[PDB]
Order: sequence, then C-alpha cells, then structure tokens
Amino acid sequence: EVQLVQSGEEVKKPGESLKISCKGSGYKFSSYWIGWVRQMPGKGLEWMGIIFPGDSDKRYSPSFQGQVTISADKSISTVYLQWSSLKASDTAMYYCARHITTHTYRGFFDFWGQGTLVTVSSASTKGPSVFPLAPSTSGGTAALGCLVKDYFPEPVTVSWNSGALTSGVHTFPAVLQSSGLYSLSSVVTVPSSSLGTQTYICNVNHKPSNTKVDKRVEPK
Amino acid sequence: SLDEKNSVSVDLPGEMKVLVSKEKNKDGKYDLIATVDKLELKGTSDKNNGSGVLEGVKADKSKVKLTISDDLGQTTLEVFKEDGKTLVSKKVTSKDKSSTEEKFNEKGEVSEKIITRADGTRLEYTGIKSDGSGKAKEVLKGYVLEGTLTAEKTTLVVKEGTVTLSKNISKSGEVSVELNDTDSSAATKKTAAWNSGTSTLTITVNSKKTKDLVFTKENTITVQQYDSNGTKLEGSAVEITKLDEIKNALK
Amino acid sequence: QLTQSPSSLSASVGDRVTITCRASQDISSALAWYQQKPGKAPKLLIYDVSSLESGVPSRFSGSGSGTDFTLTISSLQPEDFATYYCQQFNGYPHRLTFGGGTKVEIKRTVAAPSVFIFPPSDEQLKSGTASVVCLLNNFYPREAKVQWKVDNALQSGNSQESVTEQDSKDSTYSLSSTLTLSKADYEKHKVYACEVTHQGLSSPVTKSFNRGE
Ligand SMILES: [Cl-]
Ligand SMILES: [Cl-]
Ligand SMILES: [Cl-]
Ligand SMILES: [Cl-]
Ligand SMILES: [Cl-]
Ligand SMILES: [Cl-]
Ligand SMILES: [Cl-]
Repeated sequence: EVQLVQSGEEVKKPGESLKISCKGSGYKFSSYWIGWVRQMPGKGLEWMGIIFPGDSDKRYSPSFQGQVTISADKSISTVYLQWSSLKASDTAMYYCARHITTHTYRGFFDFWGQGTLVTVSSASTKGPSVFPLAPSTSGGTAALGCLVKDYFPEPVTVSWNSGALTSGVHTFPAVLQSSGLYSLSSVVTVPSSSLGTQTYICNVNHKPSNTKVDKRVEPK
Repeated sequence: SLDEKNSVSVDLPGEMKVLVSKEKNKDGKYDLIATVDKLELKGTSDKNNGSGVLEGVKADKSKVKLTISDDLGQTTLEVFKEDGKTLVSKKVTSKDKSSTEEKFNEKGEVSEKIITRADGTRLEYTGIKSDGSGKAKEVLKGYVLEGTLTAEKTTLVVKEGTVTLSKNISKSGEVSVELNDTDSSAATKKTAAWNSGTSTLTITVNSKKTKDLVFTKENTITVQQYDSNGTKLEGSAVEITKLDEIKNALK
Repeated sequence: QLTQSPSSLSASVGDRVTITCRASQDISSALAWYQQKPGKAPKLLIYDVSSLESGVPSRFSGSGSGTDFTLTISSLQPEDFATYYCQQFNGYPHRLTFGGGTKVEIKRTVAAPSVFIFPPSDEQLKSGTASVVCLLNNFYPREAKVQWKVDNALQSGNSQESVTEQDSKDSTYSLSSTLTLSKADYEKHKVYACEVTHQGLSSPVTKSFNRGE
C-alpha cells in the first residue's frame, strides 16, 4: 500500500517562493525518515535532505543546507520542501522518497514519489509557431516534417494526420533556446511516390496556451 | 531435511554449525541450514564450503538473516522488522571469539551495544538515550563492574564504605582511574595518584603510599602493598579474582 | 567518491550483463542499486550490497567487497532496458552520493544514418529568423557527430541537437541538428551544408543546398 503522492507541476518566475508537498500512505508515516532528491534535466540524482516526521529531526545534505527548508506535518502525513527565492537553476524534477537508515552502516531510499516538475524562468506563457519542413526521387524515400518553434512552457504534443500516420514518425525532445523558449521538430520518412497525392498535416497542441495548429506540409 | 547421511556439518564462529548438502539441488546450488536461537535458517549457495546467506522468520514476524564470510571467519546475524529492511539487531562474530552486538531504535540510532573481547570479558551498554547516556557494565573474570555511560565517558564505580574507586573510559578508549574518600579525617583519608604511562593507581594514607593497583592490558587488576614506611613495594603482586578483594583493597 | 564504469552498455534479450561501481574508500555494506526509466521515478533493486527488494525479479543480483561492487542481470528482459544507479552512504555526518549512471540499451547491427537537410521555410523568413534543419534518421549506435558549414566555413556555437530514445521496433536512434541564424545573416551566404560522421559511414556524408534553389 505504501504510496507517496507529490503535489503537481509548478511553473514559476525567479525570486518567487515555492513549497511543494508529499503525502504518504500505507505505513506509519511518523516512524520513517523521509527525504527529497533532485534530478536536473538530463542529469543524475542528488540528495537534498531527510526529516523524521515523528519529531521533525532533520539532516540536510551539505551543499543544500541553507538553500532550502524541509518540514513535516505529522497530523496529515505530509512532508514539505520550500524555497524562499527560486533561481532558474532550480529547474529540475524533485522526488520525495522514504529513507531506510541505521547508524553509520546504511542509508537508502526504498519507495519514491512520482515526481514534481519545477520550471523556473523569466519567460511567460507563449504558444508556438509551426513551420513546414518540405520534402525536396522515383522509387525512393523522402523526408518531411514540421518545426515547432518558440513556445513556453513545456510540453507540446504532435500528431500527424490526426493520428492516422504513425509509422516512420520521429518527434524530437524539445530544446531550450538561449532566448528561454523551447523548440522542437517532428519528422516523417515517406515514399517519394506518395507525394502530391497523400497529404501530410502535422497537428500541434500546446495546452498551457490553449493553442491548436494544423499545418499542411506540401512538396517543393 | 539434511541428515548425517546426506550433508556435512561445518563449524562456524559464534559456536554455530551449518549443514551443507552433499548434492546440489536443481538450480545447481547447495542447500544450507543453520540453527540459531531456536530457528532453522535456510539458504542456498554456489559454494559447498558453508559460506552464504541464510534467512528465517520469527514468531513475532521479525526477519532474520545470517551471512557467513567466504572464509568461514566472520558471521553476521541480523534481525529486521516485518518489512525486511528496518534493522532491529545486528551481531558480528569472528573466528577469534570476539564479537560486537547492537540494538537500534525507530530512527536507526544505537540503543544498546555489547562488546565481547577474545578473552571473554565484555563491555555492556544498555538503555542508551539520544543524549548519549545509559547504563554501563564491564564483565570481567570473577566480577562485574557497574556504572554509567555518558557522551563524554564511561565510568565504572566500586564502593567500600567512604571510598569510591572509578574506572573511566574516554571515547578514545584509554582507561583513567580515580579514587575519592568521603572520610574527612586527615589521618585515615585515602588519596590516589594515577600514572597513565604504567596504568597504575597509587593509594596513599597519612602521607605514606600503601598499595599499587595495576590495571593490565589483559583486563585484569593486580594489587601490591608497600612496606610500612611507604617507600618500596613488597613481595609479589596478587591478581584480583573477586569483587570482595577490590573492596578489601579500598578498606 | 563513486564511479560507475560501463556508462553505456549494449546487450540483447537473454544476455548476461554486469555493471560496476568503484568507491574511493571502503564503504562496507552501505551500497544500494536503483533502476530508472525515462519519465519515471527511480526504483530500488538491491540494498546492503546483495539484498533483493521485495517484488524485484530473482534475475537481479548484487555483490562486492571493499571498494568494488557489481550488479548482475542473469537474462536480460525487455523491461530491463533502462538506466541503473549505484548509491552509497556515509554517516558522520549524513551523506548520500549517487553514481553517474549506466544506460543499458538494445544491441543491434551498425546502421548508417540517412541524412536530409531542410532550408528555412518562406513563412519563417517573414518572422526575421531562419532555421536550417539537418536530420540523421534511423542509425545505430547512438554516437554521431554533425558539423555545419556555411560557404565552406565550419560553424560553432549556433546549432543545437536533439536525439530520440531508441526505437521500440528497429532499435535505432534519430537526431536533428538545427542551425539558427538571423534572416539578414542567412541572406548573406549561398551554400549551407551539414556534414555527418558515424561508425557506419566510411567517410563523412555531406548534404547541402544553395540559398535560392
Ligand atoms: Cl527528401
Ligand atoms: Cl536543451
Ligand atoms: Cl482545423
Ligand atoms: Cl567472563
Ligand atoms: Cl561495581
Ligand atoms: Cl549527522
Ligand atoms: Cl551528500
């Protein structure tokens, strides 16, 4: 039954405060160390601190002490992690996790929350612009696609021909541009013989801005 | 289901024995069984030497795990709660009969520690609290010294009338012995000087040395009397064997 | 203090796989192993060097001594393709350190990329910015080098790359490289070219076009 349920996704601006939470279930919450672990985009795992909910005893990682505050509310079986003033470099996935530990012999996490995605950036919500990538043979293969540029925050989703075209599709992970906006591409390889009779429409959806775009990709 | 006929018995540290199957089961592995404190622990291993991991479940639902070093020179006996992960108790025993046993609380902190030396003497720390204090007890051949542990030191105490003898043990672990007399008569008050270089406490009465108490590296105590003028020691030094005799030496 | 050595490892369903973790000093039995899949939380596999967590399959095994530890998977299954992390603990004061991670990926025969290049769209140019896109499609292994040349001059600092996860059906990767220029800079040059290197190509493959057509 052991279950750690974290609070939902956050998009904040630098200098704002933030407190995220984690609620446990299926065990005696006040009797186990519980802790927080950071995973920055594309990187590994870093421990932040642990707390014992029974009496709010705290052990922080050096290199995070004085940067964040960990607290607990035993009465609702929730542990919190809080920043007074976030920085863009706090953009990361944050995990809550139960901690098994004994004296100096062992310390590890046996159950993990699902994760809280925290985005911190000066950017404001912006829907993407979609640009075609047009195909340029006879019995050969052509490539076409759509470039989905300059949106915030993540994610967008891309289908082709309203979901009827799946074979050969590659939608790339988004990239953060120096401007601070995300960009991605989605591509398909198709038989040259279908061009000019089979139509190709990319469908782009960006929920945070309520933007839906369908772009026909035509040859030459 | 291992018998004299189908297995071999292997002696282990901690006065234990493992039976090891002579024939591998399917999985190509040897079965192991070992009895400790009324439970039959079972496991499997690729070796047939007697090394490996064996486990069981107690009547209170605790999970027990015994690890035997590949050398048969060190066993580790652990007791967990139902979850198989939260530690209740761990004991490490070597071929030389030395061992260390500990108990832990909810937070993983040590709440009891038993240290057993090769000779058989023990240091016993019970009721350890978060502030680092608890009851203390050193078990020697022929007597037991009782006292207290504190974050600064372990202190064991022997009382005979007005005279209290304290054996201190720092966190580093070198012994220091003091004596204090409640008797306020200058003619009969016992005082003591401690020489660390020789682990000897010299007792004085009426500005004349009377006895030397040597606290030896073998965890024994010896006593030797000065002559009646308090200048040179006399004859042979006796090894203490009973609590009574330490009390006589303080009279 | 904790170095995870294989870093990337290629194997097939049914293979024997070994991942190693070397500690800078002895750590006794204070070592644990986790698995993580993209988008998902880590999962505990092994703790106390060799102890198997409830509900993890028996094909997982851990071992080690002072500073060398190994995680073994008897017979790889498809749900086992993932990233694995070792993790150590020290006690005075409390400290937890994770390894750098080992990605275990599906082994297949080397596949050269097919390369396509896309000029900026006329619609994008009205916006003031130009993006040139180079696609490397369906190659293996994942390592590849893309280089942009503009009037035969090698570029640096104005491109960004993205790569897919390994494909579920054919086990290949795809990669996009995007060269970002202002429109006025783009309209100053003629030949735009991306040059691709990969183990499956005996010599670099260039795809190019002349601004205009
Ligand atoms: Cl094409
Ligand atoms: Cl990026
Ligand atoms: Cl529409
Ligand atoms: Cl004894
Ligand atoms: Cl006593
Ligand atoms: Cl600490
Ligand atoms: Cl740390």
